[PDB]
Amino acid sequence: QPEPDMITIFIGTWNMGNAPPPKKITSWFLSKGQGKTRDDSADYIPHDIYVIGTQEDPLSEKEWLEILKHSLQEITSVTFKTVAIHTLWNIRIVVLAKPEHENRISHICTDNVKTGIANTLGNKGAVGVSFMFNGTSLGFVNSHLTSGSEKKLRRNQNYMNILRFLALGDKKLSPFNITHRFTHLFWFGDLNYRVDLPTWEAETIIQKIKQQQYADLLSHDQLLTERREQKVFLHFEEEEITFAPTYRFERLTRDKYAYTKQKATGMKYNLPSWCDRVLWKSYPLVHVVCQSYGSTSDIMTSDHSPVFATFEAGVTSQFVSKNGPGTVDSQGQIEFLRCYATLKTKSQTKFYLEFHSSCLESFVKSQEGENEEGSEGELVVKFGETLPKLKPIISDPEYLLDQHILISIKSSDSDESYGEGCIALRLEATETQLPIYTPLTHHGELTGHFQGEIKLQTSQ
Ligand SMILES: [Mg+2]
Repeated sequence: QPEPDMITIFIGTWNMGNAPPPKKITSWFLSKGQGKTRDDSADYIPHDIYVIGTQEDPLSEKEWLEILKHSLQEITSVTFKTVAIHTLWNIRIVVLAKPEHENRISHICTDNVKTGIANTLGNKGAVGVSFMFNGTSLGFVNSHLTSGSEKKLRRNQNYMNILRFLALGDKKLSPFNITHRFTHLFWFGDLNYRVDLPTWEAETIIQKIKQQQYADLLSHDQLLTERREQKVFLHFEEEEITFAPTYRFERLTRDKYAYTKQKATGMKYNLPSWCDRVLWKSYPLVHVVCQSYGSTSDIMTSDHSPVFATFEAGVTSQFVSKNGPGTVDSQGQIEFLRCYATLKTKSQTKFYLEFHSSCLESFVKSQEGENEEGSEGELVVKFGETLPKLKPIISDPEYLLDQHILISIKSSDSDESYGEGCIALRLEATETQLPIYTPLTHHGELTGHFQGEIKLQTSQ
């Protein structure tokens, strides 16, 4: 039975509002409701992997696993296997997979980050899971960020703490945070970004929602505007939103938004908002297509509606050659020409590079670059033709063209990374000098760029 080249992944996020779910939640897993919904002809086709994030979840892990497995069994007639479950306070992530995938999944990791300081520490944060699926690394983050329309900067700070401190994926990738450790990273949750309009426009906003006219609301969505200004979620994607705001509803109906300030809200308004989101980041030139992104209409126990998203995601095999793993393949090489890093740092130390990739036996350190000043004040670190020739473990182009090289630029003085990026080996040609480029980030913020040329030799 052949190994898959693509799988489908279900992501769900639901703030349950500390209430038990209703008896039937299958519309969630079927991507039915509002927005970009799944075709009815697919209803009996199971996704390969289901990743379920909850916030304000009142259930035990056992209780929620019961409900999830029974719901998927009812839909698909398949008994899913539990890959992982992890809970921080009332924030939870469950990963379920088809039983045929049990021996394709390995290296399962879980972690959590608590976001608060002093008073703020004690209910917000994130949980995550990572694993390998054959040759492909997958990461998943469910976060419950700070509440309140006035707190978008605190949400952005929560995001950066989660990014920095969530310990998932391959610990040998020591310069890299979760935003570079995975072929595909999915980050979802009750992110709590709000529609930033005046509170006296509440009834106008509800009218727009009833007309399914979201454009003038989305133009004020804090997550879209902060992402456009590069304040958060740099280099992530989100599908277009075509479903009504998922917060804040009166419970047991979806006919009414409960926006008014009350003692229970700390005298805050909750104007209708897209609190509940799914974003992703995949390595360059890997197949990833969003197939659905929407909200259910028939699950009403919470003041939030569940959100679903589904993806078709490219995956690769666990390649074995006569040579690697366990040795290099002399017929393969990776070479770099006319390369240089442009850094935003105001510092003047020497820099070197590290190249990290699963196609190498271990990471490779370059010689120091030569610092120059750019025309507009920048630090330019020139490597020219000085970068090492990388020796992949497998030369077969059906393996090597699917790989990626992670790059860190490190201070010689401190051995700290000043920037991380990723180069695809999915080239237009082999044995040909071709341009390469990545932005460089550190703690998820832009710190520079790396560009130059690559020349890849494969056994063809
Ligand atoms: Mg709540």
